Amino acid sequence: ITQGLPRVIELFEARRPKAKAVISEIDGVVRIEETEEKLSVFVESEGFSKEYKLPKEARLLVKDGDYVEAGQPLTRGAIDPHQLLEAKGPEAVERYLVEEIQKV
Amino acid sequence: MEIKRFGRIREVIPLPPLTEIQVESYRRALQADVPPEKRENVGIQAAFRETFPIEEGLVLDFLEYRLGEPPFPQDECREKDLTYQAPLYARLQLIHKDTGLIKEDEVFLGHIPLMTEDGSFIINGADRVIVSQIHRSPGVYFTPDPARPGRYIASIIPLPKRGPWIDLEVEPNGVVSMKVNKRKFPLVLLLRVLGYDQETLARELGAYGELVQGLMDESVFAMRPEEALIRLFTLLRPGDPPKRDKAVAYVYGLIADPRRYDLGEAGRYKAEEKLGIRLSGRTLARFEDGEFKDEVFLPTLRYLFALTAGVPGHEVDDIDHLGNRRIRTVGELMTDQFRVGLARLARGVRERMLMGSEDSLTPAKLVNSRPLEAAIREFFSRSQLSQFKDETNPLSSLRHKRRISALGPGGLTRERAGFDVRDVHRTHYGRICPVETPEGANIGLITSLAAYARVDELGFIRTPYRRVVGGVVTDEVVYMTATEEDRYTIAQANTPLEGNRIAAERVVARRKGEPVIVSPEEVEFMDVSPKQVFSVNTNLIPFLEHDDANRALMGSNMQTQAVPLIRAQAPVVMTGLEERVVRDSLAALYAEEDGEVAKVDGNRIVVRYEDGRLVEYPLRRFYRSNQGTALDQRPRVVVGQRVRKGDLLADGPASENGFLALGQNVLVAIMPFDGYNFEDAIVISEELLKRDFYTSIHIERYEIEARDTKLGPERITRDIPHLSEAALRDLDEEGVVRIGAEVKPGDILVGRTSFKGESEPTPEERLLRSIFGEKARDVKDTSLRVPPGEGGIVVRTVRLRRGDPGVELKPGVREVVRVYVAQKRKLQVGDKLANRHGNKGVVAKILPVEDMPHLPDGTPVDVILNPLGVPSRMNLGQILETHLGLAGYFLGQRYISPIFDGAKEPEIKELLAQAFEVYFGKRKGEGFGVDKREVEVLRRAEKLGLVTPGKTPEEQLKELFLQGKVVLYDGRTGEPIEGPIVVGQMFIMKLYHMVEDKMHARSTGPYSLITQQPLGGKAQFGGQRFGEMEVWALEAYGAAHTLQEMLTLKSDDIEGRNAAYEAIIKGEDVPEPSVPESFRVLVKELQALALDVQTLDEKDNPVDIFEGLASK
Amino acid sequence: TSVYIEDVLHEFSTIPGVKEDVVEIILNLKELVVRFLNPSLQTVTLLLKAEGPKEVKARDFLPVADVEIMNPDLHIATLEEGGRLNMEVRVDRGVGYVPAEKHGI
Amino acid sequence: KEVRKVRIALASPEKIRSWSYGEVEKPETINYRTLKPERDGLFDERIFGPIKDYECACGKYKRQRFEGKVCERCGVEVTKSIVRRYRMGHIELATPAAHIWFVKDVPSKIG
Amino acid sequence: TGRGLSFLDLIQEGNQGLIRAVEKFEYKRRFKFSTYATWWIRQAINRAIADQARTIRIPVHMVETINKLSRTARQLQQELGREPTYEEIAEAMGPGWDAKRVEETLKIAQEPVSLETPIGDEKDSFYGDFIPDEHLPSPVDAATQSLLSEELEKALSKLSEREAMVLKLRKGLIDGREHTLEEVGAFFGVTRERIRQIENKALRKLKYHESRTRKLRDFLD
Amino acid sequence: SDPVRQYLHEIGQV
Amino acid sequence: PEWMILEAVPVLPPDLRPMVQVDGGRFATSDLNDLYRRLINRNNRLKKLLAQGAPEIIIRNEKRMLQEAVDALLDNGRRGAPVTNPGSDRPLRSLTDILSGKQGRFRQNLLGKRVDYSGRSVIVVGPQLKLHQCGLPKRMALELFKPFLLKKMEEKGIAPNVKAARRMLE
DNA sequence: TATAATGGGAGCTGTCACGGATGC
DNA sequence: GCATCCGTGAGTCGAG
Ligand SMILES: [Mg+2]
Ligand SMILES: [Zn+2]
Repeated sequence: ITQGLPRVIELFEARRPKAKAVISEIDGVVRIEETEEKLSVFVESEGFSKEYKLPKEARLLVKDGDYVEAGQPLTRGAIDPHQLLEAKGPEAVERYLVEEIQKV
Repeated sequence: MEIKRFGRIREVIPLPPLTEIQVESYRRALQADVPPEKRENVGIQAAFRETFPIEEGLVLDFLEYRLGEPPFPQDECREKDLTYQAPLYARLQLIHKDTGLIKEDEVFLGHIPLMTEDGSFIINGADRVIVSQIHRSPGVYFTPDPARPGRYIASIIPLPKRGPWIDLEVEPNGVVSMKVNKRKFPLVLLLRVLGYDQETLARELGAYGELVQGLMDESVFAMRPEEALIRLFTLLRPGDPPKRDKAVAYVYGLIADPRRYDLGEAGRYKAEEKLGIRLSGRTLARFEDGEFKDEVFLPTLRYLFALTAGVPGHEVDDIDHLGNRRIRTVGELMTDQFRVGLARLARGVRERMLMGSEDSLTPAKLVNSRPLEAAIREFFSRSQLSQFKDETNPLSSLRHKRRISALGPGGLTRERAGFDVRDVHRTHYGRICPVETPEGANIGLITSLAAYARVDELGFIRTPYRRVVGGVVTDEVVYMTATEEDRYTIAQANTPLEGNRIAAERVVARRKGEPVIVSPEEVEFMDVSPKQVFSVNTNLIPFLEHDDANRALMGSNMQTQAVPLIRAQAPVVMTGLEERVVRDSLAALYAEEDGEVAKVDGNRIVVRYEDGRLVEYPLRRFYRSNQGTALDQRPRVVVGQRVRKGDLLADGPASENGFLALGQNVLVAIMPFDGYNFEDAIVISEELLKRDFYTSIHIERYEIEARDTKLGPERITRDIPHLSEAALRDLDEEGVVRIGAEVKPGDILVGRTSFKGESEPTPEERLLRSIFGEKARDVKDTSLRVPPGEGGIVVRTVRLRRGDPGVELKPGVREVVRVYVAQKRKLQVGDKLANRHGNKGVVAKILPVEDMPHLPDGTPVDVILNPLGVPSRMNLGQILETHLGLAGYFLGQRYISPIFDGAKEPEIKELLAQAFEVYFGKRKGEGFGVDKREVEVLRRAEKLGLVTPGKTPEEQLKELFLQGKVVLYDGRTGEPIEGPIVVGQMFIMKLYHMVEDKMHARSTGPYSLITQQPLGGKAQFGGQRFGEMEVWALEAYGAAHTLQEMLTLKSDDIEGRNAAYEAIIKGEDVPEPSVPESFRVLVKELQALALDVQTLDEKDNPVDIFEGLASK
Repeated sequence: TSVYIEDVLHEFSTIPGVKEDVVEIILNLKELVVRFLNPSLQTVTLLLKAEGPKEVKARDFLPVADVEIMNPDLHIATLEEGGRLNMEVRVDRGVGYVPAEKHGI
Repeated sequence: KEVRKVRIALASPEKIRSWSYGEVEKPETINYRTLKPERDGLFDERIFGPIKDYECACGKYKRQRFEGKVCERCGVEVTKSIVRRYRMGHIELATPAAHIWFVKDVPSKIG
Repeated sequence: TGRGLSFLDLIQEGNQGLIRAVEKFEYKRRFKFSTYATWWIRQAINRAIADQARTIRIPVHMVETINKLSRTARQLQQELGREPTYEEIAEAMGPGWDAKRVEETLKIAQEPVSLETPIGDEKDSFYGDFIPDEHLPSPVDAATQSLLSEELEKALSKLSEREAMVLKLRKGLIDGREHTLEEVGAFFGVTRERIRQIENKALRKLKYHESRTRKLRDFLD
Repeated sequence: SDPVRQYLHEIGQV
Repeated sequence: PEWMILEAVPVLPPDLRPMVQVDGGRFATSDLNDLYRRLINRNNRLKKLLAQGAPEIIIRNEKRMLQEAVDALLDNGRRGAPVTNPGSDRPLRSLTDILSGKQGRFRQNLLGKRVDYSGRSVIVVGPQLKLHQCGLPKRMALELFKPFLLKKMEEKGIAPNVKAARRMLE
């Protein structure tokens, strides 16, 4: 049960995946806010706060109250390489692309 | 020999006529035997009735048509490069409305090609087959909207090129939109034009919760049908003046015109059954008493809203269901092109009706037949579905006639087909073969008709089943479409039966294709045979249930490629279908009635029948097929023989006593052999060539034209300049090679001289002329010689000349000469062999008989197959075939093993025991004990757990023989093979891919016009293509000089290639190349785009690669 | 090693009044077994001439001194009313297997 | 000299006319009877070059001794016929016309 | 439409005809303008169809003859139930028309076909890709020409430089053209009989060298 | 979009 | 910038758009000739309609048709309907179509070519060969090395010269 | 060269997935 | 900031 050559192409073309993972734009601590209807995740810095609203059934890669890196995945899914480039920088994208192609 | 057969299934019905999909379709289309008054409104009669009458004043009407006899028989058409066709006349009458004068006449419309008895055509002297097309049946469909999960798209689809696809959608804003010719507009407007009012729509669609409210538009009901009609016309035709009669005309032609819009009779029936309504005609609305009246739109909108709400009984449609996919056979495709040609003829008719003397106009003066002739000729000559007939062997023609394509005009485009069109649907069961399909790009797009399958009058494939009442299997058989089939619980054809009663308490059946265990009380129908699931080729694979489908695919497809052998044999393990294939293909000749044979010849067979009449059958002898394989019938009866109805009189090509004979039955050992069978290569015994096994006759046609030129006539002659008697030895007086001569590469087949071009002799020519004192002759040698690597024995010469009787050639040519050269090909290293289970390989080694592994009694094997080809490919049927062939080799008999009613292992074991009796008791009676090498091999086999310890040598040899294994001695050493090897008789075919046809090489040759690069193909003595990927190879190696040499010296550097050839013949190293010509072509073609391309040096100063020849 | 038949130009022909083609006739002639009694004898040309309804076998060859046909029951042709066969077959000494394309005799 | 770079740039109407060896005035290819190139047509030897090597259309000068000589009767230069692959012609338009490459390739450069 | 010209092309040619009709109309005749305009409009449309439709241009009278031949063959086939032979067409055309003339008229009317005409189902091949280039010499031809020049110089060195030079001037090896005896004699300063005599003796020595060494025989084809 | 439609409109003005 | 508008349309050298006589004596020709002919017919008719002072609607139609002629010549099917020869749905092959695509100039004749001294045949296992070896048929190798063979035949006595050796191998 | 004649006719079909300029 | 329309692509050699 693998993604295969379509995944390889999705990577070599730097395309934004269909079922993408939401990543944090900055560092901070995670405060989960889950209504029975809607679900959101807050990444809070010592002076800043960011809010990521996502569908209710999305799987979380993060436990509440955790310190996450800028560009760290919060949801399960394939990272948008351009979001990773903006958040974490070039070396991060190079690592990600190489490892993701090699997985296939 | 004796033919022992297995299987317990009694097939209630025989296979239907295997070419009926072609013959019956064309018969239905032409109605040539139906008297004109009795003809139906279908076929080309339908085309006539749709095109006619023709109005505007003047009126031209259609009365009837008739078809004459072919001006030439099929054979004479094949020889004279003509077309087997019948003249088409149509009785017409011109009527002036005001005058009342009626002039009637029978006009000639050209010719229509006739279908031969076997189901093919003869177009320009070549046999051709019109391949049936598969497509989405017309009608009304409801599919899920992929974007909006709760909404559905309704699609009204007419026949191809018979109207626009109309889509109805529930928009996000609530209003129901209609899309036609890619124009979205609110459906309420059209509903108003149809005469509907808000009262009727409210009482019809109000039951659905607020869905009718998206249909409520007040600005629409505020206007009468005329105002809404002009509104629609303005919405559909921007800029076109919104005239009233023009709007009525356009809307009528878009929706209600039966001569422009046409669902199928299938589309009519399907829309009737789906929407639960009735249809007066094959259109969406009608024009009655000056207004429009609805037929389809309101039922479709009602069904759409009911499906959107979720009311029961309304379901989305599977567009890959074989109840929604239909087949366009020869009749339908030919009739479509006929209708198009007729429409063009009618346009010309109206054109001539506007002009000319209005009083004196016969139908002949009005009808220009040429557009219809052109449409028909274009269809039969250059259609994607009009394919060169595959007559490699009888089965080739049969399978070709049973093909089904999704490609072609009106079908799907390449790369436009996804997984869905290519998947095998659950409804393909018994209709389309699940295994016979190409590998590669066309997979799932080209398929084959199942053996028991039939195409009904509406074009859907039907399969037969047997009625089951109260657990009793009747002999009544019912043909069903997939729609009908889904209604019933249908048991498998292998359910146990005592008499006609189901014997098992639990029965395996299908409900809507899903497998289920069910009671005999629950069984409604039952399969006719396992044979009905597969194609004809697939039904020729014994032990099919033991072969993986991916390799059964290859085994099926490759029987099409079997070459007719001079000593062809039917397989020793058959499926019970090898006789019907010979019969229905019309290859072999049979007895029309009971009678006695009067005369038997190599050329004819004369029979006296019960009527006392003397019927003479000529035998086709050494005729060249489309692929060059010899089609000759050979007589199988003798003088004075009594024959009943249907008895064999002559064996067709690749036929042995009426059984399909595609190859040889050879003795095979399954073992590696010193790497000569490595990776599917095959080792064969030279003995096979000694007795001419896998030897085949092939005939090649060569052609030459002598034409008139502005420089004088070309002429065929024995007088060819500068050639000795050694060159002209086998040439006759006229200049043609003699019948029976042996021609090798370079030999002249037909001498021919041509007047030279206007010759300005270079000064060297003048000086050498003066030195040798010989006038430069006026003509030059253009004789047709033998291509490289071809040749044989001249068997025919045909010569046609202008000014001779019955002969008229294309304008300019004086004469045409054809030379038919035959060659007898033995099997050689590089030819291709295969078995019916997908084991294909190339002959890599032909050992002398003494090197061959042999049996203890000195019998050597024929071919050594490598066992490593078995496990990964999972095609075990060849193993069981080898076992049963060993048994039938020593018992001297053949077998019939129905595919899934096969011979099981225990019965094969019984036969193998009897064979071992024949194989070993003979030895024990002749006074020979067990050999020492057999003792060593028995020790080895005892270590392998193949034989039980402590049994006698004979007992253990029998134990092995029942496993299909024997002791085998290496022919080079005398020592045995350390293990016991599987030896037995296997059926192997010689395929059309022979190395003789494929080897090719070129030093230099012809180059193309614009690119100055070598031509392509063996026939043109061309060069091999060194594509982009080969360039990448050379780049990755860093072989810069080899690459540059490919790009310049060997392809299109003119100066470079000339200088290189001169250097090599002189003995010097090749010169540094220069600029290739195709880059100059690139530069000039960019200049033609108004783009200045400049080659510069490092000083940015231009460099002229044209060497001044382009600068003024 | 060689065959000539009157009014037959090549191997792919048929003879009127004969059932087998020339290809089958040569296939049957391949099975002819000829014994040379004189050891100095290298080549022999057997002659055959038959007509009318009959089944020409290897016996029908005109006998030659120091030449014995070891299989006289070998079938050769099935001649019909009016069928006529007139052959000259050349038989040689040799070793092994030499195909026609190699000796061209 | 050795080529080191390849430049590509727009061609002015003056540049196009500097390329052209003559204006193609008639939409005619070759004579229906002589099978020779028509005058002022798409294949006119007067513009693009001799069809035969070092021979003009009428045949007055047929040898290599005349190289570059332009005939008086037929007006065809005598050089290598290979030049018929290398010599541009042109068409002088009544009204200017837009090069569609610079119109329909989005975003339009002219736009 | 459908006679070889676009709708708009026909419309513009009819516009030319309409301009002619305007400049040639006489209202005094009390005829409406349409009656006179239609004549010139049809005239211009037909002239354009006759003059532009063919890639190889044909004179207008020849096109008229070709269309007459077409109509004649079509009437003959509509009465014969088959395509007519050249002889039946020559019969129906009247006097001066033999079968050879019908054949030559049909040969002259053959239109060219596209080098981009496709071959095959999937468009992998063109019709032009099978046309060999007959004009440009092959490497074998150029090599044979070079070897011929070199062998002729090898044979011309066995002569004295004057007789070799006379042969080269008289056959065209030097400047491309062949000189008269008078010009070679005015160059070497000798009588035309003497220059022709040394030409004969040079040819004779070459004949002897060639009979002896046979080096130039194979180039005679 | 269609040049003959454009021209037929321009013709319909006079 | 004004150079993006054409005054003088260039004409391709005729050999790159041939008009050649095929085997049977008939003629085959490139589509560029028909495109150029369309262009020249429309331009000449425009020059005449101008010289005769035609109305505005007529000159407008002529100029529109002239632009579309140039467009079909340079990139057919790019704007509007593609220009087809009569009696055929096949678009004509413009210059854009000659440059770009799988079959275009770059990919078909410049990044890869058909080549001389090349052959092909069916392969076969041949396990006796050393790793650095392959089995080459005699006739294939004769044709592939033909000039070398002519030279070596001239070196020996097998032929008097190159041309005699070639005629002997024919 | 003269009755008068005054706005066309075929699309046409089961595809993804980018980039990526125009409209809310 | 976000749907939508239009142009552009979609494997190689071989015989046709
Ligand atoms: Mg006459
Ligand atoms: Zn001249």
